[PDB]
Amino acid sequence: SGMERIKELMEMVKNSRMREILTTTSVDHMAVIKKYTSGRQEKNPALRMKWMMAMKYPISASSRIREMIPEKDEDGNTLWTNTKDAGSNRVLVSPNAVTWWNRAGPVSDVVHYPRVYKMYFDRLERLTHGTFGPVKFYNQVKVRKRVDINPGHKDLTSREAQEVIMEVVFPNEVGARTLSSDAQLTITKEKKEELKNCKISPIMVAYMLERELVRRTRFLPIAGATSSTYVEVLHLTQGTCWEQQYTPG
Amino acid sequence: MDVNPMLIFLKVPVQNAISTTFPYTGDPPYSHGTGTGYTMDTVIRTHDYSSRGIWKTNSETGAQQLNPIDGPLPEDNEPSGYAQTDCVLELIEGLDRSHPGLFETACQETIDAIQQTRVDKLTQGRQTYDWTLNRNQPAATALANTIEVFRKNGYKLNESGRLIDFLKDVLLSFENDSMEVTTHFQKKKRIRDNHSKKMITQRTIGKKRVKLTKKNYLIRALTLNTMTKDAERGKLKRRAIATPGMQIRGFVYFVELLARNICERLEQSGLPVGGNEKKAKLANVIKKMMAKSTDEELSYTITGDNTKWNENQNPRIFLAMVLRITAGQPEWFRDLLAVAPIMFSNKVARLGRGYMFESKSMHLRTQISAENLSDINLRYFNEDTKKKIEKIRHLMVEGTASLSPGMMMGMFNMLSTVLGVSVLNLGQREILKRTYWWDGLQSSDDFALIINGHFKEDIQQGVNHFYRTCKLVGINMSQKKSYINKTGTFEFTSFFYRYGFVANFSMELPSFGVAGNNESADMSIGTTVIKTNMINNDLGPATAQMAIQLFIKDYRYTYRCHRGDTNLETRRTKSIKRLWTETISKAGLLVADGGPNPYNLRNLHIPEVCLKWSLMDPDYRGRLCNPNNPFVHHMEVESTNKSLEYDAVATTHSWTPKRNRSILNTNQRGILEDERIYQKCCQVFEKFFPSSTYRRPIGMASMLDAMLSRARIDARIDLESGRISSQDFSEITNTCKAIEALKRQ
Amino acid sequence: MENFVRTNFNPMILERAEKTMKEYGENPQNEGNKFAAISTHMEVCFMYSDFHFIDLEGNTIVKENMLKHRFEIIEGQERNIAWTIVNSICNMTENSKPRFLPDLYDYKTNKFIEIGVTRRKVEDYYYEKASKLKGENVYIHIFSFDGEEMATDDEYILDEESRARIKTRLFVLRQELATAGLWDSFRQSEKLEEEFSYPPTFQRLANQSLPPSFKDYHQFKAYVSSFKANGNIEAKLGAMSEKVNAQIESFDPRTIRELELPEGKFCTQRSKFLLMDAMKLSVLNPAHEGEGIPMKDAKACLDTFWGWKKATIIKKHEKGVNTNYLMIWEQLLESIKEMEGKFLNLKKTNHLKWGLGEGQAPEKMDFEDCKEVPDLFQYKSEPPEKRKLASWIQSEFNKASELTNSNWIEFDELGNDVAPIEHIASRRRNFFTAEVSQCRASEYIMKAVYINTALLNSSCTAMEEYQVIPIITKCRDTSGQRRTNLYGFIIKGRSHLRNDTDVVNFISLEFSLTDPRNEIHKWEKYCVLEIGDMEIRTSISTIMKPVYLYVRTNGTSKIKMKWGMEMRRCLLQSLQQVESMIEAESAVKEKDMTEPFFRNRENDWPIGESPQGIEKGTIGKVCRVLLAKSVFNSIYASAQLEGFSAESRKLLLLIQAFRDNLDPGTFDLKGLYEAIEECIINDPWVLLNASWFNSFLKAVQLSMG
RNA sequence: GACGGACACA
RNA sequence: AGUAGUAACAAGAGCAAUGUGUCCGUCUCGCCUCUGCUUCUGCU
Ligand SMILES: O=C(O)c1cn(CC2(n3ccc4cccnc43)CCCC2)cc(O)c1=O
Ligand SMILES: [Mg+2]
Ligand SMILES: [Mg+2]
Ligand SMILES: [Mg+2]
Ligand SMILES: [Mg+2]
Ligand SMILES: [Mg+2]
Ligand SMILES: [Mg+2]
Repeated sequence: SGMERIKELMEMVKNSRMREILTTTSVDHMAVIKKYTSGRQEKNPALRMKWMMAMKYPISASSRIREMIPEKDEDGNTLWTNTKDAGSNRVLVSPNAVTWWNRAGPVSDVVHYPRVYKMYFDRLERLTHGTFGPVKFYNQVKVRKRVDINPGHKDLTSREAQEVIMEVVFPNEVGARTLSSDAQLTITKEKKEELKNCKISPIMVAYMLERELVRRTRFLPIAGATSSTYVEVLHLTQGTCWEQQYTPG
Repeated sequence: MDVNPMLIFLKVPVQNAISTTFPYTGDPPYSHGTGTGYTMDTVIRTHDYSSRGIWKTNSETGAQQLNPIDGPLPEDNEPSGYAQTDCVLELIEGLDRSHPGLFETACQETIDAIQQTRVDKLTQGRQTYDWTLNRNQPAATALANTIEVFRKNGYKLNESGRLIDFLKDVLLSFENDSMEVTTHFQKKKRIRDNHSKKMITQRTIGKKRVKLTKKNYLIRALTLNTMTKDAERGKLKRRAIATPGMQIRGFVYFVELLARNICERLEQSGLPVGGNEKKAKLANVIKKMMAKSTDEELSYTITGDNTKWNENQNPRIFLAMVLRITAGQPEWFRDLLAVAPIMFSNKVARLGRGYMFESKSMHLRTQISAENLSDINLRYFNEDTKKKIEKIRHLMVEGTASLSPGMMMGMFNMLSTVLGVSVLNLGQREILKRTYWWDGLQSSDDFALIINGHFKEDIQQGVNHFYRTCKLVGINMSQKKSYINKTGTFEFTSFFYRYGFVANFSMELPSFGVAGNNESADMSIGTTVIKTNMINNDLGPATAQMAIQLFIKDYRYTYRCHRGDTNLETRRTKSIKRLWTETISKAGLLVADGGPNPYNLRNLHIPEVCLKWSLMDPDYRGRLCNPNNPFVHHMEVESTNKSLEYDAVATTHSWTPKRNRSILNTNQRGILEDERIYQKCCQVFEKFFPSSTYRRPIGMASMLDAMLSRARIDARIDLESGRISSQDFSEITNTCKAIEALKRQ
Repeated sequence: MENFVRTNFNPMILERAEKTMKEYGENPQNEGNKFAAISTHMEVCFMYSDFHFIDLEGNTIVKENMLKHRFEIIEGQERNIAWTIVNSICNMTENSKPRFLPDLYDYKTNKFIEIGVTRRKVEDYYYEKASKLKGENVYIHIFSFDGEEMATDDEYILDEESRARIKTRLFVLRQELATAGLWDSFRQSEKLEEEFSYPPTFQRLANQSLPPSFKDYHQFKAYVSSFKANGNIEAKLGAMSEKVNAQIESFDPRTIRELELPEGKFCTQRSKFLLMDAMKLSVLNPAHEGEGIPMKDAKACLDTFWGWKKATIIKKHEKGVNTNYLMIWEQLLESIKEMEGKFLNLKKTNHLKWGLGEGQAPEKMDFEDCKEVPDLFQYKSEPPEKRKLASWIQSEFNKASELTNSNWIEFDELGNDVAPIEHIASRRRNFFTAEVSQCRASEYIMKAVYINTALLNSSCTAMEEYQVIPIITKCRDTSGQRRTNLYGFIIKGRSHLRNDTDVVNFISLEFSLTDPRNEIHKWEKYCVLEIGDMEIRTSISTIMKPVYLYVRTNGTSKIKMKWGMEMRRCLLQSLQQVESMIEAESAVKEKDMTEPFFRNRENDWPIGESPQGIEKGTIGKVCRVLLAKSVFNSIYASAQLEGFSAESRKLLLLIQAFRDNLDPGTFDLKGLYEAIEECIINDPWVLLNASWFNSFLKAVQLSMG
């Protein structure tokens, strides 16, 4: 509970080049040297995926796959191979190993997809219980205006919600700022209660909280209702010459 | 019957079928080989449109510098760079008078952003000219190399972490008489290819230490590197673009931030707005200029473009503009913003890769770089390049050409926009006080100009007044690309207005298809592109359903994930067939697992795992969204909550493809080691500061001091709360003492 | 001063003081008395916290040497590090954050301590610092050089021994600030700008960045700062020559000329595969072993032909070695006869090396190892030679717009329709599929997709080999039966592609029934062999036609292969246009116009020119014509087409503004014609589009007669 | 916040 | 020869993808060349 990382830091400061980096680079300069790179960079990822999936092992994954997925399939397909390097902890994976996991891997009782992506399930519940009217044909007069694509929380702005997120997920990292609104205090209290003993990683919890609390706005051509439940089905309810009558669930 | 598609324009108006004029299903033009010819072309053209100006020899670099400002007024309609300082100052003063408080507000916002901007803002760039390598690098790599050379030569103000202190270091670094930099050198080795049995040159990239003299360092700090713009549509011929180094980018950032704050509050600026907001702005200026009219008043729109916009802008005019906009501001702020026009006035353009040369008698080719092109005898160049070399020889310094006039492609977009908007602002009827008046919108060189008047001769006089004023400030309207008609239809940057903006779907054609990230991300990208184009680009519902079908076909080919009941056979048909057979509810299987396409028009906004979730088998759902997902990355659990890892959320189709950074016959381990050591240091930092990937941590203390302070306070809090014993606490504090002792030694 | 501070203080205190001053952005010279004050404050903060421990029970031990300190020192830490400490302490308990950074935290009392040091009065400095810290749960403690303390309400949480030691230290420091002379200023300093100057090299650069009537940067800044305009623009416009004008020329398309098309030899065919002249060898409902694998499909399609004879050259490639092409066909045939495994790799023979350009590049060397070569000349950069428009490309475009008997695009299935708009879209989409899927341009789409896919997979997986790649399409017939078609073969060359534009050379060998000797300028790059005879049964009389093989070296790159694989997006560009026309009438009639557009046969759209004049066709013919236009934009993509489409769009818009009665004008119509005709060089599709524009212009002028 | 893609102008 | 088109490829460093702006998606690992790893390409 804190001794592992300090022993690792001692092992790194034993190296002189690592010590020179860690003592001469400040926290501000770590944002620079984190994005440092020196090799040539590969462009055109769509073309590269077109010819890479004709290969046998386009996927790279951790060495832990060697304990989790068998080397060969029942059909005879080799599911993974060791990398070209001499002593890396990495493998090259066939897409048959992804298919092997999805048909015969270990079945977990708990999954985290409906909690984390609850906003999309709410969109789906509004669509599944939606009511369609008739389509009327006439000339649609669309005014380009700023509407909400994500309503956020009613009591917060986007910046207030971002401060709420930093308080809920990373409370020792917020620095000098304080939650200057009782809405921020109540929503921070509620979300800190909801997320006790969370197995989900903190960056995923932060993005989940961004999808819940933060309002996003966009400039869109709008013919009718400008509410956020109607902006998400804008492709469905309006076109150039037609209007689909729709009430969300 | 010989079929002619253009005869559909006999019935359908041109804007309503404008997609049939954009051939965007074919490959765009790419250049081959070097961009040195286009660089010399731009340098020749820039010095030719300014040729009646004053020549000077720069005392600090030795370069020949052409000054066309306040030169002779033009006598023809050719492109001129003879901008008059007083006419620019009158236009900027009139723009200030028409918008009271605009310059003060924008300058104070720029002042508030200067004091808060960190150095790593300069890592927003793409391929930067790296002066330490004399070569292009990514922006963070070039910034890190510049900061390391600055700290090795005693320039340590940038250790505060603010961008303005780095800029002070940049300006102070020009007093150095001998800069010592780390360069790359190659050792060459002749070996045999074991496969092809052929003697090839093997290359190993090392690190060397070289000295730059004061003049050579100053020439490199003022260098813009150049290359050809690839995949550009709508042109027969190519042109060069430019990339500046890190000594210029920080100043250009603050100048463009001031100009963005001005442009954001001007009704006649088309920047920084874009997309639907730019269309709303153009529609508002059309509706306003067609309201303000009597029954006896004509309205005419110029669909306008300018000839050689970046080559006729001048850094001295930008200097006068920045000093006028900041009049009444603190002199540190005025002097800081004046640096980027002064640097562009003394800029040199790096000529590029050189040319390829060929011996027919020895059957060899060799690239001769831009450093070595000056020592090549003239008779070996071809005819056009011999002409270009001859009229460039007095400009050539150290593999670069001097280029005092011009701003190069897109270096000061918002400031040249402000100049054009000042000319558009001149035509208010209360100020102009004649029979004509004008209005419109400008973004970069593109403009719409609405001229109103009582007679057509008033329209001609207004067009002449606008055109000659633009000529006075170095703006040359393209006569062969501009046209005029009555207000009601125009074009602006491939937005076609015909009593309203029409759709141009063909421009969105290169975005349809499989994106090549992984199976899951590409599924979301494809359905979102179809949804966005239904909303914005008037993609009809039948064509949207066909877009869904074509995307699913291309997707099932690419990841070889055809349906489980297919007669096809790929490398993974047997495993997908096994999954298909034992699955009870096959409608819950994802498309990457051989399942059906669930998408129609109504559910394009719902992701694929959520849309199929209620139809999944429990075993398939437990496998697919297994939190022990071996294909995705797992964060370690921190110290405020073999080893503990967090549960995964993403499905097993969120794998990462393998990467290939390798260069032919090249060993780059000696330069790829630094990136790996950096990534190890930044990985050990995030074990102490878990929000470091979410939000960038700030601080002037070193990484080690921060990690030791966090370790000590974490151990004390965990001891005070009963998570660790006193033995663990004393162990951690003695470990921090040992790390401090190793730091001192 | 500073050496006073460096002599009277410790190393650690001085280091933390200098680090604090460096963090705020000053030095121990510009504020030296403040450096002494910072070192004094740091010394007092350390003397508050030295030797103060808390036991394993919960009570303090004031030691003098496994115990934990009583105080967390927040002073002297970096600001973000200090706020990390303060947030961690405030979240261990539930106490409120202080709005300012304190100096200490006491773990025994659990209180944030603020240490002050003053030279005025302890009472008034205490009142002023409590005015600063109003409304917090802090604990202030003020020392002075008088030797006096004042805490919060005199409820002291530090013992009298260490407080006496701190007072003794401050009294001694006062009595040492007088034994040198530096004291009366220290009592008067209680409680900043932004500099940015030019160093002299950059100041000399700034003096050379001016308008040429100025010599110093500050003189020009003083000129700009005091500028008042006085009609400078009006005076310069009066003095500017009146040849500078944007004189408007009235645009009337009845008086404008046609585009000049270039002269020279005829344009030749440059598609990567044969189009209208292509011949299929098909298998109906394929069920052979290895079905689906391309070379097994190719052998099954080659088995359907039984009329092979000895191949003879009947039309030479005038620049090539044509016997090499004949030998390449003989080698390919014999190797298909005896192939093992899944893929066929050809032995690199001399004729096959010639056809694939092996060893044609000069060997790349470094210029260090090349300076003494006496004949190193630069690579040439010649423009393309002009070509005349030939009539074959219009025939190709007529055939591409036509319906075939086979279904060429197999669309994948959709999700079920629930919304009424999805039922309407399905109704319209079935008409679109009934027009688009049987078009010849759809066959060209599927041919290009298959060829570019196979060439890209072979170029990346078999880079050293000479792979044989069958030209395969698959269709369904009228009765829904599957059919697999072979059009010939491609022999790929070496493919070590590093740049985006890097060419892989290949050889195409394509079956045809078209005699090349009847239109020979179309076939300039080809060597056509006669390889067989085939019985063709018509309604006139069945005959024996010769089967020809069109052989040529061609080359492609990865960007061309990428855009050839994406050619099904051509189907979008057509149908979105067609649907938008159906939508526009649907907005007027207030009902769905899909079924009256596709059922009421009327010939309602100009798409053609016969000798009788402008020809009209249905909305389905318009679908197929726009599809063939997109397909031919993809097959014959070039920079000439980009430049031509861009610059002739302006002329189309000027014609449209004339017909809208919007009174259009130009400033330089001749220069626009030169920009359009600069792009019409030798590409047959660009030449056909320039001809099509001339025909549209003539039709517009005739509609104004 | 980081990485990627598409478009537009320079 | 052929691709192509203002200069290249036709193997032997890919040392040549900017600025500004809009829209959209994703989320911390991988990458390494004498070799060390794989021989792959099937769109009814
Ligand atoms: O900043 C603090 O924590 C702090 C600062 N002082 C003011 C002084 N000081 C110390 C660092 C510093 C930085 C900027 C301005 N004044 C600063 C201390 C001596 C000279 C002035 C007094 C306290 O009692 C504090 O607790
Ligand atoms: Mg222009
Ligand atoms: Mg333009
Ligand atoms: Mg303090
Ligand atoms: Mg204090
Ligand atoms: Mg992009
Ligand atoms: Mg040639």
